[PDB]
Amino acid sequence: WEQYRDRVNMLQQERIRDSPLLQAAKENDLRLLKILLLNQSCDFQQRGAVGETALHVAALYDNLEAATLLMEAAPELAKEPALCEPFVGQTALHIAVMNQNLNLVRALLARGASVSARATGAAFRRSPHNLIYYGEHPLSFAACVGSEEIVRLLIEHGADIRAQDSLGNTVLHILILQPNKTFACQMYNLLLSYDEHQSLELVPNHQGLTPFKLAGVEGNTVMFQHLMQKRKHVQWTCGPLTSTLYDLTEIDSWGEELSFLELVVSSKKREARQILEQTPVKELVSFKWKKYGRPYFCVLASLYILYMICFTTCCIYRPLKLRDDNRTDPRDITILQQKLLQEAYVTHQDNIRLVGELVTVTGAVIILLLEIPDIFRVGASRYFGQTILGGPFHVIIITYASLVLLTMVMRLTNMNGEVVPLSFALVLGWCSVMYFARGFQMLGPFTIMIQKMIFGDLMRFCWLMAVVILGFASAFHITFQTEDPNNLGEFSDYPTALFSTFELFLTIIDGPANYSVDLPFMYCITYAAFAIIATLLMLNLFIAMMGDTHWRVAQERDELWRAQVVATTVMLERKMPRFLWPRSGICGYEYGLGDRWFLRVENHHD
Amino acid sequence: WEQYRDRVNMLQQERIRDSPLLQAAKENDLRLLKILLLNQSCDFQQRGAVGETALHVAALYDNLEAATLLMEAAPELAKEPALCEPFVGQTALHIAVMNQNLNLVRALLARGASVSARATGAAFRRSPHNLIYYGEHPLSFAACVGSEEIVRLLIEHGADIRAQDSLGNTVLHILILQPNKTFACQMYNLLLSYDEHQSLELVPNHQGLTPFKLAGVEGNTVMFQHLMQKRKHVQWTCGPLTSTLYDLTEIDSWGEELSFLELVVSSKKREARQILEQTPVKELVSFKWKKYGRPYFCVLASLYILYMICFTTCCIYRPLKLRDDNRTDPRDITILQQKLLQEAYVTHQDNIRLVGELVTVTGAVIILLLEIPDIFRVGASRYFGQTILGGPFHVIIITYASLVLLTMVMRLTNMNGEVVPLSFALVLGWCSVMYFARGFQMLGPFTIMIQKMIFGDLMRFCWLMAVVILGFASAFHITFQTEDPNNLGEFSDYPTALFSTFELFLTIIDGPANYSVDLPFMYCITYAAFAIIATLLMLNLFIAMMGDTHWRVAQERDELWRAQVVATTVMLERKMPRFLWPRSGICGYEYGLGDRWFLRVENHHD
Ligand SMILES: CCCCCCCC(=O)OC[C@H](COP(=O)(O)O[C@@H]1[C@H](O)[C@H](O)[C@@H](OP(=O)(O)O)[C@H](OP(=O)(O)O)[C@H]1O)OC(=O)CCCCCCC
Ligand SMILES: CCCCCCCC(=O)OC[C@H](COP(=O)(O)O[C@@H]1[C@H](O)[C@H](O)[C@@H](OP(=O)(O)O)[C@H](OP(=O)(O)O)[C@H]1O)OC(=O)CCCCCCC
Repeated sequence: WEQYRDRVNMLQQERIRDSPLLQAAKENDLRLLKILLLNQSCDFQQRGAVGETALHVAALYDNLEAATLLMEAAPELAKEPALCEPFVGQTALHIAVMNQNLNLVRALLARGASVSARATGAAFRRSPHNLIYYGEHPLSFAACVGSEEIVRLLIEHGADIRAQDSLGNTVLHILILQPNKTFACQMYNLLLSYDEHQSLELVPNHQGLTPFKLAGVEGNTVMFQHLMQKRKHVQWTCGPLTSTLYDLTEIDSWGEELSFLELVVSSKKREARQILEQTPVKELVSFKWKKYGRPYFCVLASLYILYMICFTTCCIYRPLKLRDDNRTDPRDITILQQKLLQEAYVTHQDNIRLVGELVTVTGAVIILLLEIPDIFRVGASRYFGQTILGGPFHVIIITYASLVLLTMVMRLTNMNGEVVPLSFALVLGWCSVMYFARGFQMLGPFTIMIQKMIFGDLMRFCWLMAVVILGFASAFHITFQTEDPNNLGEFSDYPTALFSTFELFLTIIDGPANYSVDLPFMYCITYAAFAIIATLLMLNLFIAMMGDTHWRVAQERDELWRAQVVATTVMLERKMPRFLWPRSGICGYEYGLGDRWFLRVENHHD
Repeated sequence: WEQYRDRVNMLQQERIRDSPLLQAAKENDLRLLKILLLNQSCDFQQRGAVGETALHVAALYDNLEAATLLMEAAPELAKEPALCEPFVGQTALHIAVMNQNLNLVRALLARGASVSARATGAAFRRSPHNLIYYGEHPLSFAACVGSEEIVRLLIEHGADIRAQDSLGNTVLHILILQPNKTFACQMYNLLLSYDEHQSLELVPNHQGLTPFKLAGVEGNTVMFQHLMQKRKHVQWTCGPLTSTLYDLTEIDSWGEELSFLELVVSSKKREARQILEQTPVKELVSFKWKKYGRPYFCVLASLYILYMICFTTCCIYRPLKLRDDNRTDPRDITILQQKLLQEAYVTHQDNIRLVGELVTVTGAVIILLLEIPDIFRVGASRYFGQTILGGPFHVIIITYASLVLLTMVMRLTNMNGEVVPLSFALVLGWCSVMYFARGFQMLGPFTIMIQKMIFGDLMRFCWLMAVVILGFASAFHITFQTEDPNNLGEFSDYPTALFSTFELFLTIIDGPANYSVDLPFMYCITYAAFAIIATLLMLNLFIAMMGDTHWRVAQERDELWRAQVVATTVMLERKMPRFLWPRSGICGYEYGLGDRWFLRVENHHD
């Protein structure tokens, strides 16, 4: 983090500056660095603050000839790495490779500079603190700085390609993680050119990711297209139109528990959505969704709608009886109460409601059995945090099933107050039907807009709206504390004044007006101020920024709908039985092609 | 001002045109101006309307050879400036320098033309009347016209760099104040090149502003970057990423009472906000806000929210007793009144309200002690006029504390009518919580939008809305003056007709409708006209221009939020004790660097 790196950098510059050997290595004096090196008592193993030698200083400031004098004074400076924590394995070869001083790389490799050196300090890790991630080996350093000849020269002296770091990343992984993609595709070609073969391309990191899977996850569409140039075979071309066969082994991921498409659609990187726009992935999901995914999602949508209708019908016809106790209160409004369990089921219609309630609790147990192990199979925050996988819809469906089982416990144990979980369950259950809106293009991104207004716009403006409601509700309550509550009951106590001011903010109830009595004038002053600031200004401000939130989602409508039908497709292929979801693509074994599955794409060009 | 300048210009052209010597100097006649100059009785000291000589006329119309004949006729014309008020010190050298006639500059400097001449007329001051501001000395004139060789020639003949004018501005100040910056940066380089040294760069004007501070205040981002090229030192570069150390002495402004960042953020010039986008300022405020400013602002926000909760709770539980006098009026609605001070505190809950009220008045005194001297330390209009410093929020918090102290005066002196300052104090206090919305990016510019709709849109449309309310309220009142007020009480008297028409404009109450009686038909005609013009047309017009006001603020959202967290950071560093705010940046004294503080920035490039 920042102050530790700053302390390390000024200490390193101080130990360069005070030491005359390191200063002469820094500023490249040929008047100096010959009198000092002719002393046999002079310490050529003098280290800086981070344990770096004078050769590290000469490689850092691009002093080639000073590094040659430091090398001929003592040849062991190439073997020595730095020692302190942010640079705990860095050699002078790493600095010469990053600086791309190629004659210095030849001068170091003429000496005994190790090519298998691991620069495993904290300044070389993949972190948000570090501005780059190049790896720990000099070969990955030379691949990431983009110099071809240093890569070939490291190949000429050792430096095997298959080197895995602390993250398990091969040089192909780190080259995929670089921001410049077209500048690194040529390096990916030349690094694959020295492959002698478990292949180099198929070895994973510590996250289990293949370079194909890492190119899919990180949004590297250029590298994905480059990797699918070598996985495709043009069957024929004829005039404008050509038929080509894409290998579907790395994309479909049949035997894998965590598939490639599931890895891409549930990735934190946003640009992985443009991975879904690339061709064999696009026709693969189009075949999976049109052939199987849309009818299965439609019959699940209709079955859930019928289950909601059964739940709603057993909610309307719930057992209620006239209350035995008397009212004796003009404010009291309840004329009937809940029925006891011993008298709830005495008739035929109550038995019809019983089989409806049994269907309801069976469906809630089915929901819990379907959605509880998929919380545990992935990250618990990752399951609910995803806007594409239906995470908010997942937590709504989970708490709906929990409220239905709580209602069953309340019914079996004769607990009064069954209105509460039944009302929450009705609202959350019928709002759960919007999960199936993602199966259609016409109302798919509408729920994405609704989600981006719930947690996008409402969570920020709710604080300003809340403090306006608190101030005007407090003023409205204390200006009516001295008045008769029969003539104007909107602000009689503090919770009903809070609720009335919330409804007057949203303009869903009328302004309180009794023209048969004369109200306080401070009601008129504070309500004119409230109607100016809250109903007129802040409400339409919230409406306008909801509008441009809707505009921002509507610009990316097709990509977001494509991503959520991908998440729906991989969810349905993962959850449903294997006989209902046959393996996608051309089988290939009967055509002489060996145990590989393919997708044929015919496209029209010039 | 305009007519005086016009009268001066036509008088000057008249005195040129009537005088044959000045006419021959104007239109460059070599047939003339040899017969006239051979007369020994001819007055070569003949002056125009502004006291300008014939050499001023020859320098004004770029007549070089006419100026040579005027100089060899009488060499003292270079020593004479003009005399009347808009040009009370202007010489012919100033006109020759502005015209960039360099041979005329050599011809004047061959004679005894003073280079320390001050053209201190009203046409050379920094005013909105004058279209340019070049200064009073010819060296600043040559710097601001951008001619390099005239600057070098003036250096060859006197003309010291460190010349301060009536505004105290050095040539560096005036060169910063020029609108075209990149062509003036090389002139700044040349003017710093003849510095022999209190330095030239550190001398202030009469406002106390350094050229660094003036470049920050005026929004000169190009000159700010040029001034920070000489205040930075690259520690190292390595491949794509470099670490460089910025001097933080001129930016942090430790011992100064009016700091650099406070000068930039409270400046009237708008482009100074882009000064906040430049690099060491940006990481300095990012370090100050993330390390210290955001937690201190968050604990102050939570403490103010708890103080509002205590004030609101002692507002709800205020002492009220049943009224002794009888009602005897069907319109009368008050059933209880304020309690006397002798009986207000008799119970334990009244003592809890007493310690809450003591906390409330202590907080109001604390607010007044914190915000009254900062009105006086700056401009009184400047404190409240700033949208970034929280000036409207400052006057709301000031009047909230004033209303709380007025409420304490009413409580101690048993004054009836305590609803009024308590209701205003509740509204203004809970609206003061939006001051702390600027500490978060997600709801920071929302209050800027609210302010730009209060004083931007509402103050212009309130007049049109007001005259519509007056006309329709007057018509609604006089069409119901003849009717029974029991059947329709919305327009019974003129203030309630005004309030009803305001609420019907905002559509927060229903249209008045009694279907048990037959209303006047002019109520239906005027309400149809009102519903067309006011509820439908002008209200949605106000909503639409509120929407594009919101759009205009949302385009500059990050810059406005950055400016207001800068104002928050400099407010918190100025107000809070020094032990809670340590000095920002690297100390530097332990690294051998002499008594200067630095900020290290590491950045990634090609
Ligand atoms: C009762 C239901 C509970 C639901 C539980 C689940 C609630 C939940 O998980 O929502 C998280 C929500 C959005 O989730 P998510 O991480 O997927 O959204 C990302 C990010 O939040 C951006 O704001 C999005 O907009 P933009 O492109 O940058 O403009 C962008 O969407 P997209 O570009 O990829 O489409 C995404 O990068 O994040 C919040 O906004 C903070 C509010 C916290 C949520 C409030 C938690 C109470
Ligand atoms: C009760 C609370 C009292 C509050 C007391 C304090 C009230 C108060 O001081 O507001 C002043 C207000 C805005 O102040 P301020 O000078 O900072 O705003 C500038 C200017 O007014 C422009 O209109 C702004 O918009 P734009 O960019 O050109 O489009 C621009 O904002 P920004 O670009 O910098 O962001 C600024 O250059 O000026 C008025 O609009 C006239 C209404 C007079 C105010 C009405 C006075 C009653």
